[PDB]
Amino acid sequence: EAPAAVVTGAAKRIGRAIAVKLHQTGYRVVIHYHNSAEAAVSLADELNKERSNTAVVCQADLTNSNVLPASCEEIINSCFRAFGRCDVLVNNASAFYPTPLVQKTVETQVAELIGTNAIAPFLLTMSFAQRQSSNLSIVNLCDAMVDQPCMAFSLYNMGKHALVGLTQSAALELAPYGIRVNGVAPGVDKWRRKVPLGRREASAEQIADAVIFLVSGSAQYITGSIIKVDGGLSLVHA
Amino acid sequence: EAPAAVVTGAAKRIGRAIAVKLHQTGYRVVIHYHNSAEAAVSLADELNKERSNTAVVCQADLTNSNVLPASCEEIINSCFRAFGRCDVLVNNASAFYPTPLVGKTVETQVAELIGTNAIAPFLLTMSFAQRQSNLSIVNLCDAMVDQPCMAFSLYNMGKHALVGLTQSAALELAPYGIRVNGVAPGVSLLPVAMGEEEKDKWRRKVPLGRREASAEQIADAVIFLVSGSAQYITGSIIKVDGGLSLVHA
Amino acid sequence: EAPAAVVTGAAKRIGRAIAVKLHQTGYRVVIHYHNSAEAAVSLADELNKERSNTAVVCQADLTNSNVLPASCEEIINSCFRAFGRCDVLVNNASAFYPTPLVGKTVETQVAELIGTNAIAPFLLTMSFAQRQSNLSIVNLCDAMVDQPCMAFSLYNMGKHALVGLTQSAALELAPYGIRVNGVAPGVSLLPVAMGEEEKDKWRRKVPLGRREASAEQIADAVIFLVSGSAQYITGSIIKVDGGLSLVHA
Amino acid sequence: EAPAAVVTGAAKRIGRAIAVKLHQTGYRVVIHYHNSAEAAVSLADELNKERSNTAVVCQADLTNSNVLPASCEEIINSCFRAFGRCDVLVNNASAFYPTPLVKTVETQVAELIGTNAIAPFLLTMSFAQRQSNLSIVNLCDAMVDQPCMAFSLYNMGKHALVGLTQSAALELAPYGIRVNGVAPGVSLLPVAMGEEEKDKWRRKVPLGRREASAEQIADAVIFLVSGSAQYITGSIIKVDGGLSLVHA
Ligand SMILES: NC(=O)c1ccc[n+]([C@@H]2O[C@H](COP(=O)([O-])OP(=O)(O)OC[C@H]3O[C@@H](n4cnc5c(N)ncnc54)[C@H](OP(=O)(O)O)[C@@H]3O)[C@@H](O)[C@H]2O)c1
Ligand SMILES: NC(=O)c1ccc[n+]([C@@H]2O[C@H](COP(=O)([O-])OP(=O)(O)OC[C@H]3O[C@@H](n4cnc5c(N)ncnc54)[C@H](OP(=O)(O)O)[C@@H]3O)[C@@H](O)[C@H]2O)c1
Ligand SMILES: NC(=O)c1ccc[n+]([C@@H]2O[C@H](COP(=O)([O-])OP(=O)(O)OC[C@H]3O[C@@H](n4cnc5c(N)ncnc54)[C@H](OP(=O)(O)O)[C@@H]3O)[C@@H](O)[C@H]2O)c1
Ligand SMILES: O=c1c(O)c(-c2ccccc2O)oc2cc(O)cc(O)c12
Ligand SMILES: O=c1c(O)c(-c2ccccc2O)oc2cc(O)cc(O)c12
Ligand SMILES: O=c1c(O)c(-c2ccccc2O)oc2cc(O)cc(O)c12
Repeated sequence: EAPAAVVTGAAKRIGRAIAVKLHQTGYRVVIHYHNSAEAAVSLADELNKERSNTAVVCQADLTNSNVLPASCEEIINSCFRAFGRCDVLVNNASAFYPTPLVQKTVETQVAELIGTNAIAPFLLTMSFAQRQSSNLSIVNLCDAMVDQPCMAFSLYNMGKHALVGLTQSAALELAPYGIRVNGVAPGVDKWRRKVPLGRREASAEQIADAVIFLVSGSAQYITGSIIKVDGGLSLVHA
Repeated sequence: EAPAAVVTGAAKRIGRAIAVKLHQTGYRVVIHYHNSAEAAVSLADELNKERSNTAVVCQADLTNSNVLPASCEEIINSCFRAFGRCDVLVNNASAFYPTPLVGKTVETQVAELIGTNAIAPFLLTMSFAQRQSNLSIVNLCDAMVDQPCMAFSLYNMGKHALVGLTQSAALELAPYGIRVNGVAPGVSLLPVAMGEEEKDKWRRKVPLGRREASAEQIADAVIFLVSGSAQYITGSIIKVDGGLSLVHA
Repeated sequence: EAPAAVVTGAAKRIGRAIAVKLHQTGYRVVIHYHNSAEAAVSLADELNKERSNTAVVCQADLTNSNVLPASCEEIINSCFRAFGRCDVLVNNASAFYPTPLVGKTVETQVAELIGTNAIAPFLLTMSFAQRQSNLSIVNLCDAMVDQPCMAFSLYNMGKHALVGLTQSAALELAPYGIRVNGVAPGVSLLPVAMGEEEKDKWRRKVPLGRREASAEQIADAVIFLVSGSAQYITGSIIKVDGGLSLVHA
Repeated sequence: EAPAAVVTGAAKRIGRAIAVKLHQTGYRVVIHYHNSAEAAVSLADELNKERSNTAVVCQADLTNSNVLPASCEEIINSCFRAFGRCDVLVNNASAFYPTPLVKTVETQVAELIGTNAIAPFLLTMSFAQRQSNLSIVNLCDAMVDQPCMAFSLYNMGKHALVGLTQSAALELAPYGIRVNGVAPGVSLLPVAMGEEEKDKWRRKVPLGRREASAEQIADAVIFLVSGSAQYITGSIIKVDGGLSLVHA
């Protein structure tokens, strides 16, 4: 049978491009969404028109709460139910906004910027591992600018740092199960002009290309690695 | 007057050593504690006998919850209430225990490991900054964050997040003259419940002396970062690890 | 026409697997070698049997000296002479041996370890850029550069310098459309001289499979970085280490 | 009785401030210089006025060559001949200039890689072979991962010095020799540089919109060689005002 992948936040932008490329490579896909139901179904419709019953949607709020563990279990379960297997988890969903240190409640901001960006990936990783010839792997969507962060983005940056720690800890702990764990770290008119490879427009498809590599048989010895896909931006001094 | 410092988890071990060395340097100190009330009061008693009215205690749970922002605000408020100023914040308190991927509910583990290690330092940083000389924050990091112990993912995530806070807060608070740095132990004071044979296994890994860091050695790096000799240093994390992090598998 | 690639130290082991995979992908190849003439010519013959006029050899010593720039210029020139273009440079050649701090002279060890691992890649990069589609350079780095082998200081210095070159050249060559990236093996093909018991010692450290990387697995990451699927990737170093660099002492 | 230190490139700027602070802390000092003889001698004379027979100068070119190992051995030897001991080595001397990809190139290699990396390696070898609170401090660069355009050889040399710091920390730890680094961002700016250009760099620094003084860099060196750092080895302390944290 065809392998199957879960992509979180898959309705639009980067998650959509990732789901499309996995599907094109022969994966069946779970398109996770929170609010973007119309877009998720529209994508599933397009993929199913290409190959019948190869795409399903799954609703879950990835905010941290007492029910986040159940929601993450359901995302993984939905893959097994539709397809009988779950070979690939892509932790792509993320919240992004500033949280200034000097002036949503702050604990709501914690729930979104830490919950969605780090805790949901952790819980999804647990559920994925617990439910397990094969080529099993997880890819976490990191941030190339994690060590040169945007001003007043402390909670966002903390969450993306935690995600690096998860990538490394899970790579170590899941290696005995043959589960590889890796990351892809994107960068980004003012910003475009900073990018060394700025002649090329940045695209969601370029991010997806790195995800496709990492889940492929061409990356079977790669675990705990984070691939920057940033056009050189992180190399540029102030 | 004398400057004042908040040290979290200061009743015992590394936090106590930091509080003691800050006090010896001339600081008035808030000794934060959670469960170790007898030890915290005993320490404050010793310090106050040395110089009267220079130490207070402050109890707070630093587990994440909807009241954590108020608890962190209160810790900073206690320093201003006792001493009329708050010059230094040391984020030392930490929960440390395994959370295998394959007692406590997972959401409790998240609240404790991510709350103590990262969210509380964030909220304390917010409160410290908002309440405002040589002002600085020192975060107790971990030199082994990139070579983590097996089955400690939540602990490791929290310490990674603490590196992110150190860097983000250094950037953002620099215009206010608040420096933000870290001290990253490798192996220092081993868990009390750890057997000696297991302690020795870890000691033997350390290139510089085949021994763990003393609490004083960790405190020495904190003292440097808060001192005038570190006035241009912000966003730096000083490993105090005897070379441990350089040793391959 | 078909694009062309220079692979240094391509007669044997990882460089050979890289040359083969680039050839299989459609590249014409310059097989650079130093001492392994029989192996280099044998490889070129095998590749030419597959597609005529798609492989040549080029001999050069990559030890540092006042003639190293001419040797590196010649390697790039050989690709233009054979194929009329040079699209890819893979800096794979390496000297590897201990140089303790406490029968070669020290300046020979410097010339060999720093020359082959760092200076030659720099000069080859200069020549490649000056002679100039999907142009790129791939440097063979080392996943263990921050947890080095005992008594390998010069080797480790050379590999650190190669990280610096990768980043500096990525920055400087980006406006010419030349990407510069690295592939960092952990334990891959072990030294020929090594005993089986010692080889197994190292194999057992690797989390993913308890085995070293095959040459083919290292080559796979090089193939990705030179491909159209990596056109926004520059200044990146991909570890291909089975998790080895994540394992504490 | 009093410990002794070698400081390379100690005649001016950062190395001068390091030599002064070490001397103030109680060290006897070898002031290494290459071209700056008058400044080296003036510093030695000032230090000897403070305490007799506590400073000497030592001339050497630290460019890579067949004679570099002997030169580096002689620098370390000069400390033992003057003071009977050598407790601290500070690798401060540096060549710094652009080397665009697109002086001969091999001269540039010899200068940039020799001063910044090979000379520190050879001095480390000689220091260790000759051997309490022993340590080495290497002057690194906080911007090694966000380098200036067209500075590849300089950047390669400073990356190699990070590798040396870590490899030597590991290998010399059994001998009780600690090996650490101090990594400035922008400190003392080139003397010729216009104030208007200096200001473009100063404005980038989060902490105070100014460059580090030489004394602030020296303060981190003094901490690292002190009894307060006796468990610290293989560590590189940035002294950069937050500069390395600032995105493009
Ligand atoms: N020890 C090492 O080898 C080592 C290695 C790497 C990093 N570090 C870091 O260095 C710092 C000091 O280490 P340590 O071994 O001295 O720390 P520790 O003894 O493990 O913990 C210090 C204090 O943290 C407080 N704490 C724990 N959970 C809390 C909660 N939910 N709310 C409020 N306070 C809480 C406790 O206070 P009460 O006792 O009052 O309840 C405890 O005494 C920590 O940040 C640690 O992560 C230590
Ligand atoms: N193997 C591993 O486990 C491992 C681990 C980390 C990094 N790496 C890196 O990956 C790359 C390939 O590894 P490998 O084990 O296949 O390499 P290797 O066999 O050690 O060396 C590859 C080739 O480099 C050439 N070479 C050595 N000294 C030279 C000189 N002075 N001038 C010109 N060429 C010279 C040799 O060519 P001739 O035979 O023609 O003389 C040799 O065949 C290297 O850069 C290595 O540092 C490998
Ligand atoms: N200044 C900064 O902003 C900055 C930033 C990042 C890193 N750093 C690092 O911090 C350290 C001190 O910086 P600095 O600006 O004070 O250094 P500097 O003035 O550029 O150089 C220090 C000394 O190095 C010596 N030197 C240069 N080439 C030499 C050679 N071939 N042989 C022997 N000695 C040689 C020179 O000695 P003579 O004058 O006697 O010839 C010079 O006075 C350096 O390692 C530098 O790379 C500085
Ligand atoms: O990080 C710790 C740690 O690695 C270790 C550690 C424990 C056993 C063996 C090696 C260790 O580094 O102990 C800790 C104890 C604490 O109270 C708090 C901590 O953060 C640590
Ligand atoms: O870096 C290498 C290495 O660590 C090792 C290595 C050797 C023994 C045990 C573990 C290792 O990673 O082998 C190499 C062999 C080479 O020909 C070239 C190299 O760069 C290495
Ligand atoms: O690294 C340096 C540097 O970045 C700079 C620098 C120069 C201009 C603008 C910004 C800088 O960081 O100056 C140096 C001067 C030296 O004498 C030696 C150095 O290593 C530097």
